[PDB]
Amino acid sequence: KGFSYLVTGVTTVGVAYAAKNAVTQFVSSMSASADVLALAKIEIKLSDIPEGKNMAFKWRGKPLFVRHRTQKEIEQEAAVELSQLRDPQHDLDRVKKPEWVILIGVCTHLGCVPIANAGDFGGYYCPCHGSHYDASGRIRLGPAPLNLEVPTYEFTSDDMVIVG
Amino acid sequence: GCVPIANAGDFGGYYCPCHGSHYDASGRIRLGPAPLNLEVPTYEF
Amino acid sequence: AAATLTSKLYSLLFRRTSTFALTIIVGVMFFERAFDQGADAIYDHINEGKLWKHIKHKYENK
Amino acid sequence: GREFGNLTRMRHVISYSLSPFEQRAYPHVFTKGIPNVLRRIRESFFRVVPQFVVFYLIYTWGTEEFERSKRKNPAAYENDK
Amino acid sequence: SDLELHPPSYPWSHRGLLSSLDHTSIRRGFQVYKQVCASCHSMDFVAYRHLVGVCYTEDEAKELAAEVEVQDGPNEDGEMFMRPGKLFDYFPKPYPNSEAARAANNGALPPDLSYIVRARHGGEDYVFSLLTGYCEPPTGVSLREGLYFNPYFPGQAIAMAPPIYTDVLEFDDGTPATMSQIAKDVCTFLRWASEPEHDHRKRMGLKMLMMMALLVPLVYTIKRHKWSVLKSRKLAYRPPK
Amino acid sequence: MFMRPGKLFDYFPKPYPNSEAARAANNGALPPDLSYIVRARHGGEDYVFSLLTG
Amino acid sequence: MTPMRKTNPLMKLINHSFIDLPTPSNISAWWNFGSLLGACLILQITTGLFLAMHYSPDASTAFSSIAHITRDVNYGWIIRYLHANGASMFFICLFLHIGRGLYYGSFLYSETWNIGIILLLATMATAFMGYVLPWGQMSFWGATVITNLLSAIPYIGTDLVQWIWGGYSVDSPTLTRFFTFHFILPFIIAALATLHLLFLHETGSNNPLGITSHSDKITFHPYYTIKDALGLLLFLLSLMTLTLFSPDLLGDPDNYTLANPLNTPPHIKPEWYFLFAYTILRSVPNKLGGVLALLLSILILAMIPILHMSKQQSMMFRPLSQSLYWLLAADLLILTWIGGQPVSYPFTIIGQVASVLYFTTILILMPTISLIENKMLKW
Amino acid sequence: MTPMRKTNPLMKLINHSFIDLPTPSNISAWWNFGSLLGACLILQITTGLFLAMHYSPDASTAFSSIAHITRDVNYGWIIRYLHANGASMFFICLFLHIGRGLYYGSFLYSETWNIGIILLLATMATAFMGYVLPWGQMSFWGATVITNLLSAIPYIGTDLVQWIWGGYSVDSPTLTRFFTFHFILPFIIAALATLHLLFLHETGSNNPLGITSHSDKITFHPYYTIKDALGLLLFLLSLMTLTLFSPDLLGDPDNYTLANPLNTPPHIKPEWYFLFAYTILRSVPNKLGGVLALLLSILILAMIPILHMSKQQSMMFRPLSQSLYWLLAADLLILTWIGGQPVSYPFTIIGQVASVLYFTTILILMPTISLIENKMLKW
Ligand SMILES: COC1=C(OC)C(=O)C(C/C=C(/C)CC/C=C(\C)CC/C=C(\C)CC/C=C(\C)CC/C=C(/C)CC/C=C(\C)CC/C=C(\C)CC/C=C(/C)CC/C=C(\C)CCC=C(C)C)=C(C)C1=O
Ligand SMILES: COC1=C(OC)C(=O)C(C/C=C(\C)CC/C=C(/C)CC/C=C(\C)CC/C=C(\C)CC/C=C(/C)CC/C=C(\C)CC/C=C(/C)CC/C=C(\C)CC/C=C(\C)CCC=C(C)C)=C(C)C1=O
Ligand SMILES: COC1=C(OC)C(=O)C(C/C=C(\C)CC/C=C(/C)CC/C=C(\C)CC/C=C(\C)CC/C=C(\C)CC/C=C(\C)CC/C=C(\C)CC/C=C(\C)CC/C=C(\C)CCC=C(C)C)=C(C)C1=O
Ligand code: HEC
Ligand code: HEM
Ligand code: HEM
Ligand code: HEM
Ligand code: HEM
Ligand code: FES
Ligand code: FES
Repeated sequence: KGFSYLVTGVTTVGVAYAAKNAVTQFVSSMSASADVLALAKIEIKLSDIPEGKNMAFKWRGKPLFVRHRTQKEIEQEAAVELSQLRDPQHDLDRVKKPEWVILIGVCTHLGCVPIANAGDFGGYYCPCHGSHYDASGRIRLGPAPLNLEVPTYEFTSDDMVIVG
Repeated sequence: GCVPIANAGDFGGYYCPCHGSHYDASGRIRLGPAPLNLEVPTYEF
Repeated sequence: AAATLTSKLYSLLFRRTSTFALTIIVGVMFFERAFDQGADAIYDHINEGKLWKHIKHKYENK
Repeated sequence: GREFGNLTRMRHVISYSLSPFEQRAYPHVFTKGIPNVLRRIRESFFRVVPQFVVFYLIYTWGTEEFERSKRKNPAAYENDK
Repeated sequence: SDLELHPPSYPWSHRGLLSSLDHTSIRRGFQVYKQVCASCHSMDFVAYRHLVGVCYTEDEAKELAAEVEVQDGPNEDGEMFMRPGKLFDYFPKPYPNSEAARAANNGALPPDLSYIVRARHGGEDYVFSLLTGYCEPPTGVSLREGLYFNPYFPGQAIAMAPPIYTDVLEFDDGTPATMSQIAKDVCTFLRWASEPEHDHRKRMGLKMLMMMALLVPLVYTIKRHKWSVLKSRKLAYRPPK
Repeated sequence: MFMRPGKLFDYFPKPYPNSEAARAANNGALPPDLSYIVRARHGGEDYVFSLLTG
Repeated sequence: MTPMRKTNPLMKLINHSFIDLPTPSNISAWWNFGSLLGACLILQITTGLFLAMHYSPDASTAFSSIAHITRDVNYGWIIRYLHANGASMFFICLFLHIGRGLYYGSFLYSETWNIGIILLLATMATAFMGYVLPWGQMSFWGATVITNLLSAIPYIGTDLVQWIWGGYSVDSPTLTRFFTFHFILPFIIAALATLHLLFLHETGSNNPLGITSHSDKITFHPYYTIKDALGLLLFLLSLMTLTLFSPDLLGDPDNYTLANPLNTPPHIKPEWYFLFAYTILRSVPNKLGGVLALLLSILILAMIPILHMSKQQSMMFRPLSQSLYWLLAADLLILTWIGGQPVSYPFTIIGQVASVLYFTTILILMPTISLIENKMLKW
Repeated sequence: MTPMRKTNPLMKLINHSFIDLPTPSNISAWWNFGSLLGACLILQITTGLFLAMHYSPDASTAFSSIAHITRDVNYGWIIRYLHANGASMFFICLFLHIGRGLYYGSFLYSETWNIGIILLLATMATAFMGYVLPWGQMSFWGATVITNLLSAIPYIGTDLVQWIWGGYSVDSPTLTRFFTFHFILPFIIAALATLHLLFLHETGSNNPLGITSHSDKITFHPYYTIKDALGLLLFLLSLMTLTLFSPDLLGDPDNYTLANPLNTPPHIKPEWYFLFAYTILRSVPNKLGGVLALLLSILILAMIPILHMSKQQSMMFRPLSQSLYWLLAADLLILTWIGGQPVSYPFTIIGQVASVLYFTTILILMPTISLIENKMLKW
């Protein structure tokens, strides 16, 4: 009996092996095409951006703002209150380097594009209703339930920042 | 599929620059490797 | 006079179907790694130099 | 008529069988198996093979004649001069 | 006119059932394509990626893509501009439209090379023989001034001028440049461009063969085991007398 | 690419090539396409009429 | 206490059809293709469903969509090749499934035999509309030729062609409707297959000998499950070998070039499984004659049961009928081979001889020899 | 010679299923909504099939193709509105189908009641994916919200949301993938609908009184075929009035604008048939807790047979249970109304109260009142 059942036992092993492989193929086809990955997460960016300047970029179809900002602008951020927000968030808990700020380039009120280096806070200015924002973009004048989106970014080299 | 040339051809018809094949105004096979005559759905003028 | 290998394999494992299934799946876990590695090594040994992973040395790390 | 309980009416028949575990899965597969296959092949060789041979002959000739046609004609150029 | 001359079967390094593609040949084949081919032929279905794991490393591919210039989407409150190019842009097309290409090539339209190998009979064997064998017309045939004789073309008349001769390029590898050498490399590169799953396909085939070898005898054994009871059955007939 | 005089099968000309040019010439505001404006806005043409008169 | 598979309604059906189905014990491999056909269908369905998630049924992006599947979609190339190669396997099993009935006399099961004819026509339509989806040179022009074949209708003609095309020629609207029809028909074939099995169960399967098997019936669960599980393993072995070693062997180039309404390739031959009928068409100069021939061909299968004259089912015991059968098979091979060759003198005459021989053998020779064999047996 | 409808295999099933199965004589019009549902299913297939002959599932050409169908394609507008409005009629019949079971105790048929729950879940999936096909402003954001609400799953959520998307957003691959699922799913529903009937047929239909009707059964054909025909005529009347006079009342405008990814509309709301659930999740403060509530709810329908503790099947003779049933119906109406209103203090508290009232009614109040009613009758 042991011999015969061994044959059966071995056979199932083979059937199992292929089974898993086959399924992993069909499921993997639904994950994401190579082009999707190529177009996404590819957001290497130089650190040469001067202080206060805001060079516009594109990311997942969303315009993206990367700004180096002078120390006095960061002092102006301290003037604005992080407890005066619908979703409070401590300053350094938002930006890993206060002199660096990476944020989305679309306002949450009507999809309008804020004007860089403008507004009463020295941050962003939406002409659609004259809405004002700070360098950090804290929701101040608008229906936005929480603050402006903090995109996920990771520093790998001192000169590049991955954003994906 | 090469476009016949306007006011061309050795017999006043058409001239094909691709291979020098000549066609009459009516498109009949007169010269060239073309298997059949020029295909026009309707000879309506 | 020693009891045959198959007889021991039967009484301890194959007699109970639940253990029979358990040994099958563990064997799959192990055989998958072994079979995959062996086949890959054979394929590479058939085509030394052609595969780009053997070419990285001539140009790498700038 | 569609249930094993009632299909036909048989009588005076006996059958003998052995368990799968009491017999070999490949018994006399060297002395008694091969010759039986050879009997099977030989018994139906002339009923099938020869026709498909005719097909092969028709296929070869065809191809040969087709190519033979594309060869240039020396009798169409002897007088062309 | 006359039956086209069938190319011969050449000993490619991947003709074997389990062989693969020499990836150094693909590297040099692409190098040929970058300037000699791209003048008027195009590869619509290839990007500067697909090469990271095949021939070139990440950084070298990015540097190579920087050497080209593409046209980008409309600038906000502006118009189109020119972008350097990243590892998601397909290879530049030589002409905006087919009609413009025909005008610059005496009315002939250079086909896209992405699927040329699988498109023509003989595959790379046909291309190799085509690239070579640019002889003069035999006695009794004439050709238009902008056409060239080639016995492997189905019409024997082709608008392609001989594109490859010796010393046209200089490989960085140091391999001498020879018409035969360049043809071999570019044909290999094209065979890849029409089948980049070649190596993976054959690896899976190898595993399939070994798995079947183990399985088929096993499953047949189980079938014989279960059926033995029927194959050995013996019958007897004992009427009342 | 040459310019034809225009035929029946042609659609109505686009005032601008892209949305960016439209907004640039309209002080940032993008004038929506009118092909479905009536069935898009709440209130139907009642909204449009009062919008123009007021 | 009694078994639970004899009470639950959903288990009664499975018990009847699968577990306790009385089946003859001496059935050979020929009786396996039936199961394989369904298995292949189940494969195609799933394979196609995954291809539909990335296919654009438009005349301007269909070809580019496939190129994107095979170069960017994870394991897209294998899925596409499995679908293409799995279609040829379908026909191979289908032709062998029909040949068995012709040889062993299974056509005597009128109901089941007629349902099969319908299933064959439905599958033929599914494969034709699938082959036009890629939108290659062969795809575009093959549809044009086959669709222009309805102009031979006496008085309607053009109306049907323009109606099917949704226009004056073959273009995007034709592609879209074909995509939908391609998607739906396979599921209709599944329903027909259930009707096929339905009428079959009332009588049971026919043994190779042709004698009643009621004395030697056995259950299906332990024996034919493993026997049909071994056949499916062989079927997969053949299919995977074709896909993983010769992905493009049973196909044809020029499907990898974009369709051009102006240019036309010379040979423009259709798919191998639609070649024997193609030669029959070209053998008759008239268009109406050819279309009638094509139809009369399939109709013969319906008339075969009426042409039977022997007093036995199987041809195993009738060697003269066996020889005629194999000659008919060889004639079909010649028809297929001719379909693959250009129009020329030797091929044209050979095709005509093959076509007339085909029809005459079925309509004349088979009944005559059957009566002759009845005479030598003193029936 | 006996009738052929009792001998032919295909005719036996038709005779059993339609012509001659005994039915209670007293079943009211409530028992007519089951046949209508299938009819609507049939209607929803054909119309959608024709729409599929012209629709292009791509992020860019999807909206354009719908406009092309409505204007250029012959009778395209009427087909689209029949499809759109038939969906709403399907859900109205579906809710009435479920309501009848809860009131008259049909849930006691466990096997049949459980299959029904699956049909409901499948139906909702088909409807949700179909609403994405127009690719309007509401469709894009509706899918975005109802999909991002799987990131709450303990550890796999984020992994199983990008996989559904085919990417890190909602784009064309989602659209094509949903298109295939939309096509295929309804046919599975059709197959399941045959299991529903099958399990029903082995016991017989219920009657309003709740007493077995073996004493007064009637052949289905003459009486109920005409009765169901009358119901179908009335159903068509309602559908044509909706489409031919006020096609867009039940839809939500702003779906006629091209989907803008970087523009969140002020007021996102699901379709009218899904609103009741939306308010049950928007009320729970925890994101994961809201998903657990939307699921625990739908499944209490599966728990109804357990909570049943009355000694009478039908609520006709249970006046207090009737009051609760209408109260629960009113609660569902409140949930629907709140679903369409913006977030604010009054609606939020009303929604919270409605949710708790909904659940506590099904769980505690109904069993307790049934026990009291049993005590009253001195069982
Ligand atoms: C406000 O935004 C929102 C909306 O608006 C916009 C919404 O629309 C929705 C609603 C969600 C909508 C689309 C999305 C949800 C989709 C799903 C849950 C389902 C996911 C799946 C789908 C596409 C695939 C659907 C699956 C299909 C076809 C597979 C089924 C296939 C088959 C043949 C069926 C076969 C079944 C067979 C053999 C089993 C046979 C038996 C049975 C029924 C018998 C029952 C057996 C049992 C044990 C149960 C009996 C139990 C007993 C006694 C115990 C009592 C039970 C208790 C629980 C107490 C949400 C959530 C939302 O947020
Ligand atoms: C109260 O009491 C009751 C009960 O309780 C006693 C009951 O139980 C029931 C029964 C319950 C019900 C109905 C409820 C639902 C339950 C059911 C079992 C049924 C479940 C439903 C289904 C599977 C769905 C059925 C089908 C539907 C919508 C149809 C879809 C499928 C199709 C075939 C339909 C047809 C589509 C067609 C033809 C297309 C239209 C196009 C046509 C002309 C053009 C077509 C052209 C072509 C194919 C061209 C092809 C060309 C080709 C190859 C080219 C050839 C060229 C050459 C040259 C040869 C009831 C009613 C009841 O009241
Ligand atoms: C020889 O002797 C024999 C006989 O004679 C004696 C016989 O007679 C028989 C009899 C048997 C036969 C021949 C057998 C075959 C018989 C037949 C009639 C043939 C029948 C074939 C069929 C039905 C075909 C079967 C296959 C089919 C339809 C396809 C199956 C697959 C699918 C539908 C897809 C399944 C899922 C897949 C790949 C997974 C991928 C997708 C996903 C996870 C889904 C993604 C998500 C979504 C839809 C979203 C849903 C949720 C949404 C939007 C939101 C949820 C909520 C949120 C909040 C997010 C045999 C065997 C025999 O041998
Ligand atoms: C650099 C090596 C090279 C390769 C490999 C190559 N081309 Fe072409 N090619 C053409 C044109 C025009 C055609 C179409 C007819 C012809 O060959 O003249 C063509 C045709 C072809 C064909 C076969 C066409 C057919 O229908 O079979 C191949 C293969 C090909 N090109 C590949 C212009 C060019 C030009 C522009 C001067 C260059 C450079 C060129 N070709 C160089 C190359
Ligand atoms: C196209 C898909 C088809 C499927 C899925 C299918 C399915 C099946 C299956 C599973 C069997 C049982 C096999 C057996 O018991 O031998 C069978 C038997 C049969 N099939 Fe089909 N079949 C198809 C096509 C056809 C065709 C085209 C014909 C043409 C005549 C046909 C005629 C028959 C006959 C006559 C039988 C009975 C054989 C016997 O009783 O021995 N089938 N079919
Ligand atoms: C018996 C059933 C079927 C048969 C015989 C069949 C056959 C075919 C064939 C021969 C092709 C062309 C292959 C090629 O050109 O290489 C094809 C294409 C296709 N079929 Fe089917 N098919 C079937 C079922 C289905 C189903 C159920 C679907 C559901 C989505 C489907 C979807 C497709 C798609 C998307 C293509 C495009 C192929 C491509 O893009 O390369 N098929 N089919
Ligand atoms: C979705 C498509 C459905 C179809 C086509 C369908 C069809 C039918 C039909 C024709 C009947 C018998 C006639 C009638 O009751 O009017 C019936 C009865 C029944 N249905 Fe459905 N049904 C569906 C969904 C559901 C759902 C979602 C439920 C949920 C509870 C359900 C539960 C029941 C029950 C319990 C019965 C038994 C009626 C009785 O015994 O009197 N069904 N169904
Ligand atoms: C019970 C079955 C079905 C239901 C409940 C259903 C439901 C829906 C709904 C609600 C829409 C949204 C339409 C709109 O808002 O304008 C839709 C769209 C659509 N469905 Fe159906 N559907 C069903 C069956 C089918 C089938 C079988 C097909 C194709 C074979 C199909 C194809 C389509 C198409 C092409 C659209 C796009 C129409 C548009 O954008 O207006 N549907 N479906
Ligand atoms: S656009 Fe920002 S508040 Fe109006
Ligand atoms: S292009 Fe017309 S004859 Fe060659």
